[PDB]
Amino acid sequence: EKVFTKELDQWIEQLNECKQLSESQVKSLCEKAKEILTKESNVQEVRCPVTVCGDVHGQFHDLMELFRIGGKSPDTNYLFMGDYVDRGYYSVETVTLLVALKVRYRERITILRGNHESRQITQVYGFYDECLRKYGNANVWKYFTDLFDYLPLTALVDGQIFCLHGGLSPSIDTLDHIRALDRLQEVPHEGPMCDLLWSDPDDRGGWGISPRGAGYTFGQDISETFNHANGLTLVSRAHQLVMEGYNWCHDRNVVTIFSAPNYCYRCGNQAAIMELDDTLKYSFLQFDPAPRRRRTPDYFL
Amino acid sequence: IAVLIDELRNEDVQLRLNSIKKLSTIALALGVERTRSELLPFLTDTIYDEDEVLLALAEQLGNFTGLVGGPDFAHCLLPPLENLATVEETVVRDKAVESLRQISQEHTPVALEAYFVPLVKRLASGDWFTSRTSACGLFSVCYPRASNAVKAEIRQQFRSLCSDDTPMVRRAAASKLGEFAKVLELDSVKSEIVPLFTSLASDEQDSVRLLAVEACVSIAQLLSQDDLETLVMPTLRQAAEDKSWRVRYMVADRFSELQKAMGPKITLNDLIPAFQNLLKDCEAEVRAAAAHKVKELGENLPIEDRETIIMNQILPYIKELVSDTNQHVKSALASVIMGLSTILGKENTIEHLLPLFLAQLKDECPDVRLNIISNLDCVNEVIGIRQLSQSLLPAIVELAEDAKWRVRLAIIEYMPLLAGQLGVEFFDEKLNSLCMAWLVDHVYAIREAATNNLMKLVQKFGTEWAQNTIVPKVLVMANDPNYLHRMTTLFCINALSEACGQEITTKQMLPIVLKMAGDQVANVRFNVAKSLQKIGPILDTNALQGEVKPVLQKLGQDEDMDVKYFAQEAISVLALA
Amino acid sequence: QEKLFIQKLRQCCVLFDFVSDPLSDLKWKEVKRAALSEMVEYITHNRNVITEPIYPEVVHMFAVNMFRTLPPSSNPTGAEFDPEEDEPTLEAAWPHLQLVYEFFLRFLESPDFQPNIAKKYIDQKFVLQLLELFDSEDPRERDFLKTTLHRIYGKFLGLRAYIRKQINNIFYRFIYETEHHNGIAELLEILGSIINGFALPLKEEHKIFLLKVLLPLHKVKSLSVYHPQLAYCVVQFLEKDSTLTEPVVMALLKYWPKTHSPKEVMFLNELEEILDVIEPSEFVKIMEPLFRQLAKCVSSPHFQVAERALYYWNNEYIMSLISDNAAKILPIMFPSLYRNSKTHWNKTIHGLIYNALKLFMEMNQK
Ligand SMILES: [Mn+2]
Ligand SMILES: [Mn+2]
Repeated sequence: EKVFTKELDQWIEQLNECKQLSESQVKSLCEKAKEILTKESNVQEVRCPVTVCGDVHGQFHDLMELFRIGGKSPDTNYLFMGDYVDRGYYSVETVTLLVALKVRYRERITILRGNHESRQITQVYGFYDECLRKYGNANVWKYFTDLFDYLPLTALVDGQIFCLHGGLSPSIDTLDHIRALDRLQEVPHEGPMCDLLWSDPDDRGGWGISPRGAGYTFGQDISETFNHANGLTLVSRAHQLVMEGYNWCHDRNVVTIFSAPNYCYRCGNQAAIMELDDTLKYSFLQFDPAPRRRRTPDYFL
Repeated sequence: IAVLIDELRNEDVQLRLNSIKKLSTIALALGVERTRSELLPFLTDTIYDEDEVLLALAEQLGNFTGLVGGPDFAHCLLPPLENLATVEETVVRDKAVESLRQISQEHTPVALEAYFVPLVKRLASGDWFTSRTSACGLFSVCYPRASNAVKAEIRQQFRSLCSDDTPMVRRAAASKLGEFAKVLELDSVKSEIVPLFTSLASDEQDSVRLLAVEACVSIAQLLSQDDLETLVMPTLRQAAEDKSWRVRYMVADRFSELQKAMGPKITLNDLIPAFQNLLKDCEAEVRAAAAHKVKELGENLPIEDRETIIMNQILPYIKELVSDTNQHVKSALASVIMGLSTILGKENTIEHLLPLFLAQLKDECPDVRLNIISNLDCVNEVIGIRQLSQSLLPAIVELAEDAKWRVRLAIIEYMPLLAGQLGVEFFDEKLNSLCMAWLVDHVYAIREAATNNLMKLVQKFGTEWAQNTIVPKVLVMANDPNYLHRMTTLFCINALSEACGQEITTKQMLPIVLKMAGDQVANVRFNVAKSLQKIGPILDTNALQGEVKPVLQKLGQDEDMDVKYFAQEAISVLALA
Repeated sequence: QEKLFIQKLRQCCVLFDFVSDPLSDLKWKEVKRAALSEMVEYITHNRNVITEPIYPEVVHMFAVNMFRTLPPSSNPTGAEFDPEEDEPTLEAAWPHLQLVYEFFLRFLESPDFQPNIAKKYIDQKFVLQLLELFDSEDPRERDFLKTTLHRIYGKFLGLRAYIRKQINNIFYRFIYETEHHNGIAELLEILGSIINGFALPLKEEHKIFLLKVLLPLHKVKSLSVYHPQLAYCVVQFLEKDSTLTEPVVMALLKYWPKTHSPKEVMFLNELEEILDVIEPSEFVKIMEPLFRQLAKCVSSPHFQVAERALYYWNNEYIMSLISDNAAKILPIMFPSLYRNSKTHWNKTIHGLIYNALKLFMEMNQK
C-alpha cells in the first residue's frame, strides 16, 4: 500500500527542516526498517553507479550540505559507511532521516554499521543525552540501538570496491569470512567484527596494537595481500578522521573518506565524498560546512 | 476531576506538574469564590516546590485574572505571584515578573496605589538579590496609573535599586532603565533619571556599562534635541572611548538607531568622529559591527552633507577595511558595501567603489565574494549595464568557475539579470558557453541552479531562440556516459517544457525522453518516469496516448521497484491508464 | 639603589603589542623581558630592600601590565561545543605576563612584605580587577591568578569579607546569567582553602554561602570542568559541621540531573564522597530520600551512571551505615534492583547487580 509510502515522504520532508518526529513515529520507522535490514547480507552487492559517503556524526546541516553536492537521495544512489549518531548537536534528526531514506528507497541508499553505532559508544557520547533531551525517555534510544544491531558490516561495489567503515582484521582473511560473522549483536569489545569497524591503516608494515581502545592496525602488505586474495582493487573506509577529507594510503590500495566537515564543530576539516559511475571511475567531491546562524535546566523533568 | 486538588499534594514530581497544568481546569470547576478563598491561599503556603513546578505554576497563574472573578479581585493573585518572583532561579523569576506586569494592567488605579505599589516596595527591599532583580522589572508598568506621591516613592525606590552595591541588581536596573524612563514624565527624566544613567554608565563592571549604553538610545529618544548635548552627549562620548571592548561593541551595534534618535546635527559633530574611531578599533568584533552598520549610517546622513561626509570621513576607512586582516570584518563590509553605490552616484561609484569591488571579488575569503555578488544589482542599476560589462564582466566570468560552489551558485542565480540587460546576442556570443558548462558541473546544486537559469533565460528570450541555441546542446548532453548528466538533461527538459510550448516540446523534447526511457540505469529510467509525469499535461492527448502510454507501460514492468512505482504514479496522475 | 629599581619598574610599565606583530619591537620586548627577570633575581636574592615607596609602583605596574579587557572568547560558545573540548588559547605576550605573575608572587610572598601597609595601596578595586581577570582561557594564567589570590587572601585579613563577596557575585552571574566562565576551578580551589581555614562555630554568612552559592553551582552544564573542586569544597564544609549535611544532600537531590548522564555520574561520585563523612545520626535524616534517588539511578539504562551507583556496594562504611538502617532502606532498594536484575544489555552491570543483591541478602535476610 502506498499510503505508508506517502507518510514516509511526509516524514522525510519534515525531517529536511531539522524537525524530529514523535516517539511513535520513530518507533514505527525503526520497526519497518528492521524488516528490510535483516534481509540484507553481511556484505551487500551494490550497483555500479553509487556515491559512497563517510562519517557524518549527526552534523545534520552538513548532511544537507552533502545532499546538495552529491544530489537528491532518491535521484542519486548513496552509500553511508557509518558513525552518524555521535559528536553531533542534531544526531537524532540525522539518524532518523537516514533510516527513513533507507526504508523508503532500499535500492537507492544503503547504510553501514559504524564503531559509534553501539550502545556503549552512543552512551559515553551525547546521543543518549540527546535522545533524553528531545524525547524525555530512552524509548527512542532503545529503538535506534535495536535497529543499529541489524545494520550490515560491509558492502561490495561491483566486486571491485570494498566499502567498510573501519578496517581489515587479522582473523578475517577473505570476504567469505565476513559473510560468516553474526552481525545481529552489539559490537563485540574484541573480535573479527570489532576489528572490522575499529581498525586503521598505517605504515608499520604489520598487525600492531591500535592506539584506539580496540582493534589492530594493518600494514600496506596486509592490504595488498587482502586485495590480491579477494580480487579487490580498492577498499573504502571512514573510521580515521582525515584533515583533507579524502586520503590515499597503502599505494592506493585503501582510501579513507570523511564526510563530516568541521568535525566536533572544532576540527575545521574539509569533508569529501566518493562517486562511482557506470565505468566505476572514482571521483572525489570535497565540500565545506553549511553556513550557520537561557537553556532549560538539566533537572527539568 | 476533584482528585486533582489532592494530587497537587502528591509527592510525585511529574504528577504534580500535570496537576499544575490542569490547574486551569480545576479552578474553572471550583468557581471564583472558592478558588480565591481556598485554592489561592493554599498555593502561597505550599509555594516551595521543584523549580520546574514553580515555573509551570507562574505561567498558569497568568490567565487567572478572569478566573478570580475579574479585576475587582485580581489582588488575590498578588501574594502567590510575589513568592514566585523570590525564587533564585532566573527562568521562573522572568515568568513571575511577566505575570505581575500583565496583572498590573488589570488592577484599578486605586488598587495599584494601595496594593501593587507596596508589593514592589517590599520586593525592592527584599534581603536577597532575587527580590530586587524581580522588582527592577515592575516600575515601568505600574508607574503611569499611580498618584504623584506614589510616583515619587516609586522613583525613590528605583533610585535606591540603581545605587545598589549588588552588581546583578545594578545590571537589572540598567536593563530596565529605558523602559522605566519611557513612562516617566520628561521633567522628572531631566532631574532624576539622567543622574542614574550617568552613574550606571560609570559603573565598575562593564556588564552594567554596556546595558547603560543600550538604554542610552531610549533616553535620547525621550529627551528633546537641545538637552542631548548637555545631559547625554558627554556620557556617550565617554562610553565611545571606554576601555572594555564590550562597551565599544554595544555602541557599534546600536549606532544606526542612536544617530537616527540624535538626528543629523548631533551626528556630524559628536558621532562621525566616534564612528571613524570605532571603524579602526583594536578589537576585531567592534570593527565588524561598525562595518556592518556603515551602510545604515551612510543612508541616514543629512542630504546636504551626505556625499561629502562619505567621501572624506568614511570612504578612506572603507578602503582600509577592504584589505583588513580579519576575515569577519571583510565579510561584514562586503555584505553592505553595495548599499553605498546608490547613495554616492554613478560617477562616484565607478571612481571609488569599482576598484574596491574588484579587490573584494578576487579575495580568497568565500564569504566576501558571496556577499559582493549578492547585491551587484544595485551597482548594475547605478552605473548601467555598459560600465558593468566593461568592468565587472571579466570578474563575473572568472567567478563563474570558482572553486567554491556557493560562489558559483550566487553568480549563476544572478546571471539572468545580466542576460536580460546585455541582450540575447551578447549572451550567445560571450556568456552562453559558461551557462552550458554549468550543466556538467559536479555539484548537484549548481546543476539545479543552471536548470532554473535555463528556464529563466528561455522565458526571457522566447521559445524560438531557445530551440535554436539551447535545445540542441542539452538534447546532445544525453549521450554522456555519467548518469548524473543524464539526470541534468532530464531536469533541463522538465524546466524547459513549460516555456517552450506544446509544439516545440512534442517535436524535440519528447523523442529524447522516450529514447532515454530505454537507458540501462534504473536511476535514469525512473527519472524519465518523473519527467514524463511532469511534462505530461503540456502535450496533447493524441500524442500522449500514441507515444508515452506504451513507454510508461514498458517502464511499469521494469525490475526496479522505484521505476515501477514512479511509472504507476505518472500513469495515474495523467489518467492515461 | 632603589632609584634604579623604580626606573626599571617604569620601564617595564610600557605595554607592547605582541598580538598585532610578534616581530614588531622584538629588541624592545627582549630588553623588557631581561629587565623583568633581573628584577625577579634581585627581589628573590636581596633582603631588606623592599621599601615603602615602591609598593604603589609595583601595584601600579601590575595593574597596567595585567588588568585589561580580556579578548573575545576564542572557543565558540553554545550547546554544540563541549566545554571540556575547549582548545586552550594562549596569550601572545605570555613571555612577559608570566614574568609579571612570578614577580608579583615573589613580592607578596617575600618575608619583608607587610599587609598593614599594602592594604592601603591594594584596595577593593584591585581585588575586583583581579577577580575579573579570572575569566582568561589560558590555564597557566588562571593558575597564577589562583596562587596570587590565595596569597592576597592569606595576607590581607581586612579584604577577606570583600574577596568572598566578589567571588559570590561572579558565581551568581555565572549560575543565573551567563553560564559561561573558565575561572571556576581556580576560584573553587581558593574557596576549598578558605573553607579549610574556617572556624568551628560556622557563621550564618558561611551557611547561606554554602547553600545558596556552592550548591546551585552544580545546576550549570559546565560542572564537569571543575567538579572535583566543588566536591572538595562541599565535603570540607561538611567536615567542619555535621548538622548541614541534611540540607546539602536535599539540595543535591533537588538539583539531580535528569537529561545529562555525565553529570549524573559526578553527582553520585560527589554523593559517595559525602557519605564517607556522614554521621550516623545525620544519615538518619537523609537515609530514605537519598536511597530513593539512588534506586532510580541503579535502574538507569545508562551503564556508566548504573556502574557508579553499583560501585557504592564496595564501600564497607556505607554498609555499616545502612546496616543499622536496613529496615527502612531495603523496601525501596529491593524493587528496582530486583527489576533491573532480570537482564541488562551490559554484562558487567548484570554481574554487579548480582553481586549487590548477594551482598544485600547476606548482610540482612528478611
Ligand atoms: Mn567516526
Ligand atoms: Mn569509527
